This record gives sequence, C-alpha cells and structure tokens, in this order.
Amino acid sequence: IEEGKLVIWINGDKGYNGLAEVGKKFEKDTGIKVTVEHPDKLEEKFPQVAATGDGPDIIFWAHDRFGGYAQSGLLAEITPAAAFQDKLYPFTWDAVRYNGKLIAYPIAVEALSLIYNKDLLPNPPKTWEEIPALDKELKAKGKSALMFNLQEPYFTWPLIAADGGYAFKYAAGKYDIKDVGVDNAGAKAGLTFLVDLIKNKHMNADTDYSIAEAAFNKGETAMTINGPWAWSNIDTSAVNYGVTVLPTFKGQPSKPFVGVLSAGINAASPNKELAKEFLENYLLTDEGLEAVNKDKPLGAVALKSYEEELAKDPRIAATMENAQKGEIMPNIPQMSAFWYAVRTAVINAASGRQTVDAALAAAQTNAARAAAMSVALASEYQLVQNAQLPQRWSQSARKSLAILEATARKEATAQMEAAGGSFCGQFPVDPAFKVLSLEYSAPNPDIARAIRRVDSVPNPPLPSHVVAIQSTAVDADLSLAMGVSLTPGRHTSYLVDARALQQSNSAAVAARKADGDKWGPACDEMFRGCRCVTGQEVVFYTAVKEPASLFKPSFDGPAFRPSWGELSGKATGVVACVLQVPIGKETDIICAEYDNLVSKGQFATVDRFGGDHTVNMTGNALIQNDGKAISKGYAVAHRARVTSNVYGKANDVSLQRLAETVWSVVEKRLSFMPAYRDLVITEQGKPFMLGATATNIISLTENQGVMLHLDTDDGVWTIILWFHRHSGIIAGGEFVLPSLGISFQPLDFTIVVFAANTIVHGTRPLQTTGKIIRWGSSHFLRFKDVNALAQLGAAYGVDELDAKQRDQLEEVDAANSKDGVGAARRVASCMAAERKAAIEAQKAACVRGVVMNPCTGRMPSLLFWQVWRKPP
DNA sequence: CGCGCGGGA
DNA sequence: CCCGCGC
Ligand SMILES: [Fe+2]
Repeated sequence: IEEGKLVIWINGDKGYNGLAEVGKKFEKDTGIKVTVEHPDKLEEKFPQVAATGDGPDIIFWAHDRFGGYAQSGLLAEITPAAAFQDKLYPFTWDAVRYNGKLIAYPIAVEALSLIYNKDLLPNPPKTWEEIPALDKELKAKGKSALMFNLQEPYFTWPLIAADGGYAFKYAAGKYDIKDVGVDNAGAKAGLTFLVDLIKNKHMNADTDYSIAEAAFNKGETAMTINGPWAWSNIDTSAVNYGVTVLPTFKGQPSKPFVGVLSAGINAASPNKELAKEFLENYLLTDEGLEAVNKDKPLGAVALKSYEEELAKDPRIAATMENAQKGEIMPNIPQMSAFWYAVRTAVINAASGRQTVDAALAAAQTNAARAAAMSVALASEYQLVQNAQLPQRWSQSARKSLAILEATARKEATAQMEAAGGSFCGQFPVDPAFKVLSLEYSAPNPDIARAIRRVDSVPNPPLPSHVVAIQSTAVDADLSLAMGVSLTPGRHTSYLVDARALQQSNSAAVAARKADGDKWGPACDEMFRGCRCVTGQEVVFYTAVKEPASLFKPSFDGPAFRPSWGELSGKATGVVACVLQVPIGKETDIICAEYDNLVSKGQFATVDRFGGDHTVNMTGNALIQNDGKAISKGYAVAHRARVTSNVYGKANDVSLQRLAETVWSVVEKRLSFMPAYRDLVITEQGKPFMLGATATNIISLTENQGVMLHLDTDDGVWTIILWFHRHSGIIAGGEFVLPSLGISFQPLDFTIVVFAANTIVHGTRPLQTTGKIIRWGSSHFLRFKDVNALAQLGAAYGVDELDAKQRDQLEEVDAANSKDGVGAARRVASCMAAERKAAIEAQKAACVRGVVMNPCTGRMPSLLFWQVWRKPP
C-alpha cells in the first residue's frame, strides 16, 4: 500500500463510478489520487491480502464480515467525533462495533420488506394471520396471496424471529456463541405458522428465489418478500407494486436481518487519517452519497440527512422501517454454523422430514456444537503456526557440526582439485557462468545425462537482499534449527531479507501481468538479473525482523543464541531448497513409476491458467465436476479399479511408491518435511494422502514453460522434480525464483522444495534440438480434495467409497445403454446432489483433512519459525 | 482432439 | 471460471 494515496475496494454491483467521482472531487481539494477498484471474490480476497499487510486502504462490504476481520486485526479502530456520530442513525453504529470498538463507517442499510401488487391487493395485510383467508379469495380468482423464497433462511427468518427467535444472544457488547435462539417457543411458533401455510396449500415447499420472482413479476401472486435489489426487475415489468412493513405475527413485528454496507480502514494502511477525512467529509455527506446513489441506488442510508431525502420514496421508508424493527446480522464467523443448521431445519420442517419441534431442537444443538468447534479449531491453528521442530540445536551441537562441515569443505576442495573442476553428475559446474542452454546424452536406456554447457553468459550477481552464508558456524546454526541437512561441504546457504522478498514477489507478478500473463520482455528483464545455481545444492532461509507482513513468526517463541549477531531480533524460515539427486536406485524407481502411469493411461490431461500450458495430473483428486465421482482419484483411476482383470489396486500401489520414494529422497536432506506432514494432515486426511507423505496430487509436464505465479490452494511446501529422456540440446526452460534472485537448469535429477504459495516461480519457454524431452513434475498438497474426501469418509466410511464408486459407475453405464447419453447425465447429476449434501453435512460438523487458516481459508505461509536473540 | 456439458460457487 | 469428463 502506497503512502500518499488511497485505493478503495467495493463490490462490482455497487455504484463504484459514483464513488470514483467522490474520489475525483477529493483529489481536487487535497491532491490525493483515489483509485476505486471492484475485484472479484472481494469477500474472500480482502482477508487473504490484508493479512499480508497489502490490499486496499478502504474496504466496502456488509458489516457482518467485519467482526471476523477485526478478530484477525485487519481493521483500524476508527475515531469519529461525537458530533460526527450524531449524523448517522444510532443502530448503524451498533452494526460496526467489535469488542466495544468502532471498526467501520456505516454507509447504507438494507432489510427485507413486503412487496405487494396494488391491483390484486389495494390494502396489504398488516398481519401474517390474515394471509390464509386472503389466499382463499385470491385462489378463487386464479391467484395466490404470497410467494417468496422458502429455500434460504434469510428469507424465512423474519417470521421465525418475530415472536422470539434469535441467532446468538448479544450482551455486554459481545455475541454469546453458547446461546443460540433457534429452539425457544417464539421460534417454534413462527416456523409452525410457516409450515401450516404449506400444509394448507397456501404456499409450496418448493418455491425458491427464481420461482417467486417470476411469479410476482408476472402478476400471479399478490405479495412477495424481497429486498431493494429486486426492485429494478419489478420496474421493467407491468406490475403496479408497493413496498411496505412486513406483516406482524402474534402482534410482534417480523424481524428481518439487517445488513449495513460499511467502509473499514485497513490496519496496514499508512493513510489512515486521509481515509478518515475522505469518509467523513466527502463520502458521508448529501453530495457524497448522492454521487454514489445516482450511479447505482444505495437503498436506505445511514446518514440521517440524506435518508430523510431518500425516504420520500415510500420503498426506502419501508426499508428503513423494517430495518429498525429487525435484527442486526451478527458480525462473527460463527454465523455460518447458524445458517447451515437453520437452512436444514426449515427445509426438513417444510417437507415433513421433521416436525417443527424436532427440526429446531437439532438445529439448536448442531449450531452450538459447530460454533464451539469453530472456536477450538481457530485456537488449534495458532498452535500449528507457532509449532517448533524437535530441538537438535545447541551451542555444543552447533560447534561440532561446524567442524564436520569445515572438514567436508576441505575434502570437496581436495577432490575438486584432483578432478580438475566441480561436477554435478557428468555436468561441469562453474558458478562464473549462467547456463543458457545445455546438451544431454542418452547412451543407454537409463535417464538422459546432462553433459555439456552450450550457450552461456557471465553469471549475474546475487541481488542485494540475498547473501550467501560464509561461516560454518552460521551454516550449522541454521541447519540444526531449521531441519535442513544438505550434502556436507557441497552446498550453499543463503539468507534473504523478508521485506525485500515480499517486494520482489510483487515486482515479479507485476512483470507477468505487464507481459500479458506470459513470459514477455518484463519477465525476461527480471530473468537477466537472476543468478544461475545450475548444478548446485542450495537452501534459502528468509529472515523476518521483529516488529519493533506475509510471514507470521511468533516472537514469543523459544529463542536460540546465534553465532552471527545480525540474526538477533529475527526469525528464520525455509523458503526454498534445491537438491541434486545422484542417479541410482531411487531415481530408477521414480522414473519407472512415471513411465508405468503414463503407459497405463492414468494421467488426466488438463490445461492450467487458461491455456498457458498443458499439464497431466494423477493422484488422489476428487473432481466434484464429475457427478459420479465419489472416491479418490481422477476418472481414469476410478475405472481401472473396476475394469482391471489382474489387480484392482495396482495404480494405488504405483502412486504410493511414487510419492513415498520422492518423499524419502527429500526427507533425508530436509528433516522438517515429515514434521510438516505430521503437523498439518489430520487423522481423517491421512487415508487420502499418497502414502505417508504430504502429497496428494502429482503433475507431469513435457517440454513445457509456465508463467510466473503463486500457487494458492496448495500446501506449505511443494516438491518439483525433473528428469530427461533422449539426447539433444535444451535452450531456455529454466526454473526461475525471481524473488530469490536465482534460476537454474535441471540436470540429471534436480529437485526443488519450496514454499509455493509464498514464493513466485515459473519456468521459461524452451527450444530443443534433437529428441530430448524434459519431464517436469510437481508433488503437492491440494487441500480441497483431501478435505472433501475426508468429508466423504466420515459420511460413508473410508472403505465403502470403492463400493459406492463401483455402483455409481455401474448404474451410469446402465442408463447410458438403456436410455442413452441424456439419461446417464441425469443420473450423474442426481449422484452429485446426493454427494454434495453429504459433504456439506460433514463440512458443517467441521470434518477436515488438513488444518487451515480460518481467516484466509489457506494453509500457513510458512512453518517452524526459529527466533534468534543475542543479548550482550 | 474438439467441443458440449457439467459441479461448485 | 477452472492442475475435468466424455461424445
Ligand atoms: Fe507452481
């Protein structure tokens, strides 16, 4: 975020061009440019980007999300003067309070109202109880009294709450998540009246949003229930309509939920006081809200002076009236427990699957249980973020290891002189040069061997934020504290400043976007500054300074005393390691499994990043797109377990060996890897990993470049390997880590292990001469699949998934033989809906395959941070 | 292999 | 919209 500027995020369905005019008027008076953007998935994108000290200066969203944001410290406490607070309705300030602190400015107010057809019904009923009689007369005329969305509890809640239902009890400025108000007498009476309407055929259990909107907008029903977002569509229709206060129930007002569109200030913003004056003196004025409202209407508004103007529209007045009779939507993440439980209960009470009593009793206990587990998971997550490696570090152990490392450096130097140079396999290694292209030979049917540097340039120097560690003492410090044990005397360790690492990450993404999501001239310019480490074994540690960010070390953790004073007040984590695997039995096994899975047709071909490149995938996916998928694997894997006439599990044995052999090679150098696996894979997720690894998906590419990118929904560390087939020369195709300032050509069997959702990376396009093929493959954790599979396991039994898969393949085929392609798709669609409903139930019970950040919905940015402190 | 159909969202 | 699937 740039100081001296203001960037605003607001959803695309709002008047952003009108807001831009307020910023343009702001830029005139003070010289501060205001940029309004409307990113997609704004509710998801803001907590992900704000948690890293980045993102907008101001966020516009429904107030209910902002308590979640405040729990994570993403929002600044706003400080309106008492005079300014008087300009806005009191209840709107209540909607933007967390922990007794104001955390946002209210802007607009929305709630459900009663919408009625003036020709069908000149005087709409003041009470719910009149509606059955009124419906009887309208039925005689070929109409109905009322249709509205019964599928979503947002729409049915006003009736359920009228006589006493509530979500979470509010007291002393806090929501008590132990106190859910779904099971009291008022809620029961509300839901009962609703189902009595259905039972007496006044309403249909099937009516959803689309059916009710189409019915009201065509003149078929006299009333609906909807919010101000629905008025535009009625305004194109022929219906003469009004908007009024919801009916009462037992003489009590219906209590719709109230959503307050609010502007909050990013905690990481350097422009807090500028954002405050823009919001107070420019937006929250009559002129300000007008400019927005003219673009797209705000509805009702929190600013009293402008709301008195808007309320001349009876639809606005009704909106604010129902809002003031309503229930401010609770601003805590545990509302998700509430929504799922009440949605289920209303659907079951309406269909007859449960009585009202049974439906609400289960919703009460299930929402409270789910809300509780949500808290337990959120506190458990802080423990995994702050967890420490088994302690092997000590001053005594540091020194012993330094001496061993120092001995090995002399051995390596001796056999370097004896041999005439440095080699990785048969490839001559010279750090003075950058390997722009290189030759491979294939003398026998084993893997092709890197033999000769062809094109080169002088090797660029390390960027300023990356420094090679010279000291065996420092090397031993980091090796013991970080769980890294590279080839003694034949590796280089680097320290990378965390702040500069983050900036360089941003510069790299900027370049890729400026190039048109491709390796173009901006990416090439970065590449020309990358230092080649081809043939080397290296590890990069990032050092985070103690806040006197992308990375979240716990500076309350145990501290070691570094040999190097410059580590003091810093925490280190492992962001990347490059290994060179000597060819032998393990590379034989790995290469053979890739060949077996290719020959047997077990790779699913897919395209990534649009059409950036082609990737083949295998492993324990769950492609929910495939309606009949109900077990681990791509569709080819599901089929092979049934159609094989030899051994149904053969490919699962092949995949486990493939994952475990790669894992084993890596674990020998990187002892933190099994600790990471043990820390983040749940008991419920373990059966859906490939063997005893943190890998569930394996990719495979063939002579493919990949644009620079961050992965997002993968694990904390990713493994990538390469191996070659046939002879030839490869130009380009480097793996590039531009935020670390390095790149390399893969040789006989190079592996990189790195933090793929945190370190930008990609692969340059290549040109080949001869038959040479460079095979690349990622082993990674794609946590969506393991979560959905862990959820399916809890619903049906882990071992029952193969039987379900078998049956579902069998009856999709039967439909295709009997009634053709269209019937088969109908059966698969029914299977998907059954599957979906099973997954949601288990997801609602907090069944999980991996531990995840509740705020970001992603895995931690790093693990196993070690704090260093050198007191004098 | 291309393009439709599809789920989740 | 997208490191699927099938005619
Ligand atoms: Fe990647």
